[PDB]
Amino acid sequence: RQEPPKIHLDCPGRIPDTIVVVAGNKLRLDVPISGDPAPTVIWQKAITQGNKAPARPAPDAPEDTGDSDEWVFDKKLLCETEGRVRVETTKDRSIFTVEGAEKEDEGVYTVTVKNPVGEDQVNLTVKVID
Repeated sequence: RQEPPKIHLDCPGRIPDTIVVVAGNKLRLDVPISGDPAPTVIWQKAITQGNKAPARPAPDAPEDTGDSDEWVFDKKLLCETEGRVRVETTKDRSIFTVEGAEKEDEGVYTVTVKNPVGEDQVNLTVKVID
């Protein structure tokens, strides 16, 4: 009995989902969203490797090491550490402010907004500068 959730703000409906930091610096990200009063914007991460349905991308065997991820095995439940990353949802929007977004955080992310009326999704681009 509220408003339909959506990745929109007041008109252009364009959430600047872009978290950037200078490698080990205090970064703050603010993005307005729909939903009322407070929706559920979960900040998800994306490594664009190869999953979900099938796909026929371009054959570009890129030589590399392939060791950016790790063996988390179970599900990482401890997200916000004591002083590593702080992600909280404001009263009517999502905020991504982390003071340690290193190369391990760089890559791509997919934030999802949900509520009792509906749900939406979007991609967040990250970039750690030195």
